[PDB]
Amino acid sequence: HHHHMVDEILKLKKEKGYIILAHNFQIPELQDIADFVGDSLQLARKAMELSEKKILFLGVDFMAELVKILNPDKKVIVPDRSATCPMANRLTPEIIREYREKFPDAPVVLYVNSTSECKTLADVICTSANAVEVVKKLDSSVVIFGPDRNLGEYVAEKTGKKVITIPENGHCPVHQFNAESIDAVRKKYPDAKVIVHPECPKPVRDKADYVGSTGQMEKIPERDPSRIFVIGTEIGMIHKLKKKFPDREFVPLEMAVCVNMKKNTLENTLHALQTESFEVILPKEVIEKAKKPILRMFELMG
Ligand SMILES: N=C(C(=O)O)[C@H](C[C@H](O)C=O)C(=O)O
Ligand code: SF4
Ligand SMILES: [Cl-]
Ligand SMILES: [Cl-]
Repeated sequence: HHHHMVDEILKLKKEKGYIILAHNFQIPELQDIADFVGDSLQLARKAMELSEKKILFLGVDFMAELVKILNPDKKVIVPDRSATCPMANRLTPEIIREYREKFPDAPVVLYVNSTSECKTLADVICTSANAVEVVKKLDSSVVIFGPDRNLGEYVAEKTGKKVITIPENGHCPVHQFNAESIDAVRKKYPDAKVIVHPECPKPVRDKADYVGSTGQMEKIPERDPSRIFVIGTEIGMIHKLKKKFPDREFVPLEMAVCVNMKKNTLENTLHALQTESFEVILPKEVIEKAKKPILRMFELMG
């Protein structure tokens, strides 16, 4: 059944020379057939190291495109071409240009969860792990930041800089946990450590033991010996964490599912390898323009 699809996927990936890259929010069945599972930038950087020239990418479109931007001569395919990030998609070129006009001395800092077109208009890209450091290192004490207001506000708190968030009410619906869920797990597991994403709202961040990216979450049990961790992010990370640390318990803060990440299935992944579709193609000019603020990020962090 799934053994058939899994076996055929493994067979076709080897036969056709594909490396499979899966985001942390993919279903467990897809994480387990991937060569590498990680966050968007981790995956794009990993691809840069590969001898293979064909990639099957399992995530959402801005991430596949990030891989393509940094690996332009590889064929990058995705099983569901509609898999997208609604938060990214709410920020537009028009809004970025309006805000640059109003605040022409403010660098435009765009979270990696952003469309590739929007990236072409950014001064620097950031990830949830490096946003604070990126913004600290910028000359300016004021920045334009999008598309996530929560991450922006977190960055403001940590840097003491003024962060002008765009678009209005930009947020990830998946990470809108209730702070009351933390109150409830504290009572239920008094010794658990609560780790939440910086995309979570402030009251959730402030009640957590740790705030971090998924990449940061998976490093925490290397330094914290706690038996139980409660996890405030998308449900896919539970599988990732439990696989890496089988000796610990990982409890979801709440059940939170990214419908777009769940568009990828064993069946459409198999179809993708059978047909070698759908190729992620960006105009040359988009790749060249979007590369500029990505390199600026690498420079700042180096
Ligand atoms: N912040 C992320 C993460 O995986 O921690 C995002 C992905 C996700 O869509 C955010 O909620 C990324 O991979 O860059
Ligand atoms: S979890 Fe949130 S930020 Fe990530 S792809 Fe889904 S809607 Fe976008
Ligand atoms: Cl390349
Ligand atoms: Cl600068």
